[PDB]
Amino acid sequence: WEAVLGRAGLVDLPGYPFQGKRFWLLP
Amino acid sequence: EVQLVQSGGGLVQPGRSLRLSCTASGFTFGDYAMSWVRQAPGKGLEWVGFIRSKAYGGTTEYAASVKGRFTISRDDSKSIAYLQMNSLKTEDTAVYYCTRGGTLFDYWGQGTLVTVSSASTKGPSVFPLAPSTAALGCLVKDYFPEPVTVSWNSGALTSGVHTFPAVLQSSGLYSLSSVVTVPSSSLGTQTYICNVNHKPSNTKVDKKVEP
Amino acid sequence: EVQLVQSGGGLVQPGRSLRLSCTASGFTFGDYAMSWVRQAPGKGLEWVGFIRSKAYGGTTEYAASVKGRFTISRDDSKSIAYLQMNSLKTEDTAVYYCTRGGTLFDYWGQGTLVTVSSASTKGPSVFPLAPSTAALGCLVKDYFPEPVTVSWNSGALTSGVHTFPAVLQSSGLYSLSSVVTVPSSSLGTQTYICNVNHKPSNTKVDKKVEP
Amino acid sequence: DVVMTQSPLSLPVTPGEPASISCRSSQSLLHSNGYNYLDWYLQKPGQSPQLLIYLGSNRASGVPDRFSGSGSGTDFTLKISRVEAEDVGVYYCMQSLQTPRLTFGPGTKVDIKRTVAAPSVFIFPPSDEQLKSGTASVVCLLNNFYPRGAKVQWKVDNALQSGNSQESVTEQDSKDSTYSLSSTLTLSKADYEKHKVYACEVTHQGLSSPVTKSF
Amino acid sequence: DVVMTQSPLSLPVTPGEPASISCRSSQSLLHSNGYNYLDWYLQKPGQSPQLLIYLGSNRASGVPDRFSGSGSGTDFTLKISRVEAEDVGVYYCMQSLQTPRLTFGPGTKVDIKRTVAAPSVFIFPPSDEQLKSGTASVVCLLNNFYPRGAKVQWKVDNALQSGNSQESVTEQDSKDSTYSLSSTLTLSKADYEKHKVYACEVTHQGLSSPVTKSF
Amino acid sequence: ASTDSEKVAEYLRRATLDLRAARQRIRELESEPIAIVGMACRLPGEVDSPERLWELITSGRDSAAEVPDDRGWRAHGNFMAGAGDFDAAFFGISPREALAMDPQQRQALETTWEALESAGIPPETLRGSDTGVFVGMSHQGYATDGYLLTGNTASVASGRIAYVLGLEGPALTVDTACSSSLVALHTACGSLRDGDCGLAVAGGVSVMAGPEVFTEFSRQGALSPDGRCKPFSDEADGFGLGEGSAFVVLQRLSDARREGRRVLGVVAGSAVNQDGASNGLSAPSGVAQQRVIRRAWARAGITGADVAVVEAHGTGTRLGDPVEASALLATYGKSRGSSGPVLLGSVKSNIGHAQAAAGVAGVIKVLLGLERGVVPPMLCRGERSGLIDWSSGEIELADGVREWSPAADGVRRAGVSAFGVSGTNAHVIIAEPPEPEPRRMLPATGVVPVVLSARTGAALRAQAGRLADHLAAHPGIAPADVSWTMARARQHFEERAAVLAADTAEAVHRLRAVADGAVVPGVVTGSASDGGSVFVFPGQGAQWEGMARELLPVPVFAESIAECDAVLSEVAGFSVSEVLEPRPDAPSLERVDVVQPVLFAVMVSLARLW
Amino acid sequence: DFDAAFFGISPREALAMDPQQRQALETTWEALESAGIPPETLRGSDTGVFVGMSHQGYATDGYLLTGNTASVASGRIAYVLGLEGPALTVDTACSSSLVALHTACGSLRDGDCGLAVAGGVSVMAGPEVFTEFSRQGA
Amino acid sequence: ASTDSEKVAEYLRRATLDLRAARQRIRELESEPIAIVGMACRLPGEVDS
Repeated sequence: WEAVLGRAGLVDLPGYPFQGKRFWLLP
Repeated sequence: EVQLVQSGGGLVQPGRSLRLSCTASGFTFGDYAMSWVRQAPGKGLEWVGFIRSKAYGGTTEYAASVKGRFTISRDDSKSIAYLQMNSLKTEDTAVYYCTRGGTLFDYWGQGTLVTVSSASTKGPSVFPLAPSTAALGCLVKDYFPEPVTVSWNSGALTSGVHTFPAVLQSSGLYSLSSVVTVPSSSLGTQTYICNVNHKPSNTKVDKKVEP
Repeated sequence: EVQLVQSGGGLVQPGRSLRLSCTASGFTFGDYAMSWVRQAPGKGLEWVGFIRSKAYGGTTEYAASVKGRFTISRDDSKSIAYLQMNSLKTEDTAVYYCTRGGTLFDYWGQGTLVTVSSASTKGPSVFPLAPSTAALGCLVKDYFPEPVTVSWNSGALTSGVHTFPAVLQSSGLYSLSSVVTVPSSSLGTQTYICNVNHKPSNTKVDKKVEP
Repeated sequence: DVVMTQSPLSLPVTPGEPASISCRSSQSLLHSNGYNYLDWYLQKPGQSPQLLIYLGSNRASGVPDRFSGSGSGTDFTLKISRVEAEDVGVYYCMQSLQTPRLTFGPGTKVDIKRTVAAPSVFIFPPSDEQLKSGTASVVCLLNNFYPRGAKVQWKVDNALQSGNSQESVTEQDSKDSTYSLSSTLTLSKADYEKHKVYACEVTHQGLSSPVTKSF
Repeated sequence: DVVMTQSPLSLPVTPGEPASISCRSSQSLLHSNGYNYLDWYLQKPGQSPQLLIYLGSNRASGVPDRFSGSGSGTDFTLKISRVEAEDVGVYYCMQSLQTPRLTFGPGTKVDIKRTVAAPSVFIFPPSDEQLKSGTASVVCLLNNFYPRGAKVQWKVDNALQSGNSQESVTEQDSKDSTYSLSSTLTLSKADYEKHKVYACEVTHQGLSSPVTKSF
Repeated sequence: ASTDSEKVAEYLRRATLDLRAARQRIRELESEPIAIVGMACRLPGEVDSPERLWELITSGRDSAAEVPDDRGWRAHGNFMAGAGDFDAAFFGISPREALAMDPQQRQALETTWEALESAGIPPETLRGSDTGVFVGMSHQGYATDGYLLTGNTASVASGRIAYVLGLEGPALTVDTACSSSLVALHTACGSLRDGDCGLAVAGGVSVMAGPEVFTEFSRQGALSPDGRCKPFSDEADGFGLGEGSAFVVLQRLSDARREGRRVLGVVAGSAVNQDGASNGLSAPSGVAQQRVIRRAWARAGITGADVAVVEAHGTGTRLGDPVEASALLATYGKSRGSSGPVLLGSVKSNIGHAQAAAGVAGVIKVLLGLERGVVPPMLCRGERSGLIDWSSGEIELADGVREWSPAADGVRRAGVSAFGVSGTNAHVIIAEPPEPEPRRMLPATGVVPVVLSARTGAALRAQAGRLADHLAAHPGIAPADVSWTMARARQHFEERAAVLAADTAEAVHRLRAVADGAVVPGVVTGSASDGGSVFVFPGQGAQWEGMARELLPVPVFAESIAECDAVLSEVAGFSVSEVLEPRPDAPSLERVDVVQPVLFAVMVSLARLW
Repeated sequence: DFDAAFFGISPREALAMDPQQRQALETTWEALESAGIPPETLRGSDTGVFVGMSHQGYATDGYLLTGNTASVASGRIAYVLGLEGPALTVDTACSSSLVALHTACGSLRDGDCGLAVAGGVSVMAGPEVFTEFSRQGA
Repeated sequence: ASTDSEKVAEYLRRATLDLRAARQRIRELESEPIAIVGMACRLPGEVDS
């Protein structure tokens, strides 16, 4: 992708969208 | 960072002229003497000359084998040191380095090859060193200019392969030999092919070797 | 660590001779020039001379005001530099420093005082500067040698006290003045006493001051 | 022909603040090898001299790194990035183009900066006991002033004296950063008796007009 | 009168081990200022030269600190405390008492140490196709030996040849640390036809006796 | 023939040059700036992202609320929304082990990943790399099914990140209480500077899990009833409990410049000290806080006048705050030197006391303000504490919208504090980033590809939707920057998509088509298999009017078409360019002896472009 | 066993104190005596404390939170002895005390402190650790 | 009266001396030995010392 487009700048885009189940132990 | 980027060499017929450049960066060029050192193929480092810094007169000294033929110059505005070669000879074939300093050479350039030859471009002739552990190979003769590359079985065979530095014969043409040591089972479905490739004369040759 | 420990000064009558030593340690003494610099009381740094290292001939240069009277020597086996003073004068009274180097003085000794005087030991005479914020003090006159110390109320009174550098009068004897600024309530159960103390003549004096 | 080098004579400084001392030569100190033959030294009060900078701008190892030299040719500067109280004393710039150097020059006297304070002036007439000896010392005290450089003239019958007075000056006070001076006019009893009007005229920056104290 | 400087010609070294190269001059290189005018340089295989040490024992910034110089007067030593594979190439000691220097000298060739290995010797007679041209090249291969310095003579009818052979030598192999040589005897077809006995005699340390290969 | 003066000239110059390098190396070992290249934050107030934190504080909102019921607990606090949520599958963790895992461990693993994405580092490149992990954390009681010991040791909170991500630098958990995450930061900068690691993750995490901490502070009496911290206010009545994650990615500035990393800010200096013999084990010491502030100035080569903003510990304690204000007044409040009053605040006014995460949450705030040149705002409720002397006028609370103004160095700096109840204190100087100053096939495009990637299809569509919202929220962000980021500063998983657009509006529209299952013109989707590509060159049928005429510009394409032109011109009467480019009396594409050689040319040239 | 009086600690707080804290305080003192340093000279000094330690369950009368936080195992030594360098508790498990040692040498070399106490402490206090390893089988 | 060779001799020597100190400082920051000046041990086996 860098050979095709060139290098641009990093921008603060959202990170991975974690798909969490809930885990909460009740001992 | 300190940089001494060289440029300006290549092929050139005897008697002609050629000027090498050395472009400095990352330091105060005008404060240093600058020297040129060369190395003929296979041989040692030989001093060519230097120019002092302006502060010490900006004057020049040369080796006897180039005095009156070569001249060193500098341009402190462009931060460039020059070697002007005149009346070139085949003996002046070498890698030329510029180097910072006139007595302590504390930074060198990448070097620039100058080949002085009246040879014309020519493709190689390939002959096989039939395998008289067994040894066979290919003799790549009588080409110009360098380089020429050799592989065996289109790069499949790499173990036991030695391709040798090219030599420059009295004709002015280069010759290279490639060899591979193979198990004496030289027929057991093992055909051996050297692949020689000389871009400067658009040549591509494949040769089989056998008794 | 680098060390240049000096020794060998003191009191000495005019016309006599005196030799100062400078013992080096922590570095290769024989590699350095060594220089002597002096400072008369209150005045500047004045060059006396130096000796080169042996490698540069081990030769010596002197200032005009000491040439022919002073001589510099060195002993590289004991790593000692010497100043030999002859025909001393009162004008040669000063702190004498040896220093590593002949042009760049990059390490100095603690210095050695040389006092050239024909004065004889003598105790001070104490007179009170009656408090004509009020100011009173003590005038410690006509003693030899230095020092002489002064305190007020046996060290109880320290706020507002200035004891001044001693001066050297034409007689060759020293004089010092001490003063204290006190509230004009100069009688309100505040008796003021200067305590002067001259060890070199076994003298201890206490004086009251008042109008 | 002979090279000379000049600096600022006195520099009050303020701990925590930058300070700077200029040095200028009559002639370029740049050598063919590209270095300026100029060294800086400091003598702290009552201490031996020390090297700070050599060759214009190389700091010597062990010298605190808040010290720097710069300049070239004929104009050189020593900089303390942030002054500390321990930096007081006399700084000298020494050329080494022409040797030997007979003296270090008068240097730059660096003390601790404060507001102008005028001297409180006191005259003290000779004690009687001293007059039962043969000499009369009269003292003029200049107390708690800043900066250094108070002057005192003695005047007997509005006539100026000379060669019969000696001064002495304390060092900078550790608390209030001031200075005190001491002026002693010494004469034989006879002389003192041949007169009546004895006074000391004091001149200083904090005094708008000369201040005189008489018997 | 002219100063000369000598070193060991070749030095096998062992990564992880110390190595050392001596240099000796005909005359003292110590200057009045106390420094030895002796510099060390290294050219890695197929790279430009670089400075390692100046003035006998100052390491230049950026040179790995496992390099050191020492010595004084006429005997100098460059030491690598622990050799790394990347240290191969040619090291030169350069005096600077007398300038200019026309050459760097032959240097010390440093390669990777291994056990003595004799050359496996193969002769190859000219191919027929090359003989349908007018020239005959006969090749002698010296394969996989250590250290460098195999010699080959050509002998046609037990008579030594000269000025008609050319050698070429590979670099040190990356796997087994060996070297291979190539000897080409070139003659016109006529000459080759005027003879029958063609052989190459090979001499080396791992060979107790000269080894000859004939047609 | 060279005079002695000339030779010794060149050795002297080399010696002083070598001396300059040595002394620069000394400065590097002692005080090299550490670049902050990434940051993540999962904090109270629905703050899942550093930018959410900016929105919360510029909008003057706090986060105090009644305790949640999801935990097995007159009770208010500051709680993270998804403290219990964890993508166990993403990290190769079984749901059995995930249940047994302290939420502190899980939140650290997820926030570290986001910090690495914020630094534009695809985490796979770090496997086997020299990367350290420094976690400030304190043991809480989550387990009071198997894997419960590994899921609750403090040491495993740092080592589990090393294991999952395959990192081989040092991995430490450290506990200094409220200072824990700034100590973690301080230790990591020392570790980088010593070359123990070449990259470091540092920060802190806490989640209220067991019954103790909330009721333990209620009896102790340090809690406010609102659950709100009112730092530096006459309405101060205790701190509100909180929780969170906050991590940063740390790299030697020289290495960050060399790899072209966007730097968010630099750690210019930090110090860590102790209260020592104070009025009691938990009692703060104002003189100890001056000592640590002044040490931080020393190690950054600055003075108080060079910092315009202070992010304080600010807990909202009636007697804690005056101690901190006293210590600031004696340091930052003197010798201001007409730099204007220092502006003071505490992120705790908006999110509560995040415990071991408090400190790096403050760094993250300061970096947010440094991005924009804007002083990071604080709630500031009521009046300034009567117990504090602002008479000098040299300290002012960071009330509202303020321009952050640089120092004499033209550099914008902030100081960040965190003081622990054990007595271990920390102060960090954060400076703004230095100036960063510094070939394409398929050159001219007009349009721009945006590639997306996730471990499952539903995650893929979620990434598309969230990037759609972010671009709609931030127009003017260069599309070339979105594309390069999404392509190079992200790791690529098995389920993929790409949208091809000319403007931000078209990208948002097509990203939302990917968020639904929609099949629309500029959208492609698929999953990534290995196995290799087969290039297929068909027979008759591919020709069309000036096929690939538009590609004739692309230099690698026109290069190939040139060689065909030479060869085809000698062998036949014509060339490829005549037939594809405008045809001025050129052979007809209908002739079999022109279409086949011209197709040959276009396919070989396309294959070379590919 | 703990000499609470020696360190100015009430027997109420000493009972509430994790034995790990108490053993660290006593062993640190002995280390300072082994170094020939009378601990009073270190008051107000620049001395860091680096404790490798792991949380165990001793309390499963008041001062129980300060007596069981890991951070206080290092800070309590700083407080009692009046030390003003960095005080850290670190947990890397069986490596904890060598990590504590490693961090302290880095701290000394950086001039953060001029003296450092470094080491580790553990005492089996709560039911978990012994039966936890029995089922685990190690 | 001091030749140019003698003066530059003393600056060169000072420069290389300064260089030796700098590089010794580098070694200190990176690898100075840390002295172990005290030790205590309360371990199993009735080991109080």
